[PDB]
This record gives sequence, C-alpha cells and structure tokens, in this order.
Amino acid sequence: GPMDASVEEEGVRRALDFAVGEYNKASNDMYHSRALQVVRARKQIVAGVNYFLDVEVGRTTCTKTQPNLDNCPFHDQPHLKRKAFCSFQIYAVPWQGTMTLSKSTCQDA
Amino acid sequence: GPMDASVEEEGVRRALDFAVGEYNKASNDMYHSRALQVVRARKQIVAGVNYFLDVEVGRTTCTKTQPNLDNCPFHDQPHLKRKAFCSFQIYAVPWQGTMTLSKSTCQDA
Repeated sequence: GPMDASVEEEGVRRALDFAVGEYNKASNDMYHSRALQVVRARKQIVAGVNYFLDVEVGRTTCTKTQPNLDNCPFHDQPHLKRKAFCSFQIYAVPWQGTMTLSKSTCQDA
Repeated sequence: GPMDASVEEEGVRRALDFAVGEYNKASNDMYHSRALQVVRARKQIVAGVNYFLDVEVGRTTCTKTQPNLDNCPFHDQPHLKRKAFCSFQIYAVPWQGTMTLSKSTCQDA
C-alpha cells in the first residue's frame, strides 16, 4: 500500500493544510486549532473506474423478503405504482473487487 | 470525460446491479424496485492520490475570525488546552486541482 512522503513536498503540505482547514470548519470550536506535530505522512496513487448510469427504476409487487426478484412484475394500480429516473455514480476499484455509490439522485416520472 | 459503455459489459452490469441494490437498501419501501430501462451508461477511468496523515493537532488562543493563524500560540491553561491525534485521508485529483477529505478521526491526547 502507501509509502512515506516528506511534509516538505508540495502535495503533502497542500493536503495537510486542507485537512486541518476541514477539521477546523467542522468543529464547533470558536478557537482555531493547528498541527502540533505530523506523526506520519504516506501517499498512494489509486486508479478506479467511475460508472455513470441513467436508469428508470420501477416499483415491483414482490417484497424485499421473498424469492426471484429480478423479473417480478411492476405495480399497475393507481396509487401503488411508482417510477423514477435515477442517476447513479459508482466508483469501482477492480483489483480490490469493491464498488461504492458516490452519487445517487432520482426524480419521479 | 466519460464514454458510452454497453450494459452487456460485465463491469457496467455489475455496477447497475449494485446501484439498484443500494437504492433498494436505502429505501423505506417494503417493495422491491428494479430497472425499467437503462437510459444511458458511460464510464471513465480516474486516477488520484490518497494522502494518509497522522497529525497531532492542538487548540490555539486565536479565534477563527482573526489574522495570522498559523503560528498562533497554543492554550496552556488547565481546562482550555486540547490536543488530539488525528488521522486524515485526503483524495486528490491533481489535474483537476481538487481535494476531498475521505476519512477523518481523532482521539484526545
């Protein structure tokens, strides 16, 4: 994984100032806090794949608690059916075999 | 930016099943929802740099609302001083000039 990097390095210093900026902004403290000591600084290049999916999604008549969900019929009754257009952004790191849902938003159709 | 990708492609299908999985888990709905139609599927390789910073952070006597904060003296009074060891993880995409704080946790020292 990650490897040691000098704090003198512009990237490491920029990231430190930034993190301490965010820590400060998120705090409920009226006092400014700042670094006493940097105990360790490491860094790692990462590549990944973003998928950007525009998908219409529809409500089915199966409950989440039952078998064979992936070709289950959509509701057709007046106040039961629901359809939305969703935008999903998925960040995959394939050597790791992981996926994260970075972004998710829908509008009723 | 991103480029069109067939839904037949194992990566695109895996990401779709995953997103719809998450959408379902996050919902308050007892019914299963599923894709009616995939309107678009695009994908983009991204590289970035994670910085992993272990930093002791100390409370200063300046307020957030005043000048010259970065060599301001630490509190020394009994119930005013505070010190913590923090772990920050910063995700940088340097062509874009952005940084995000992916992870942030501290323990009082």
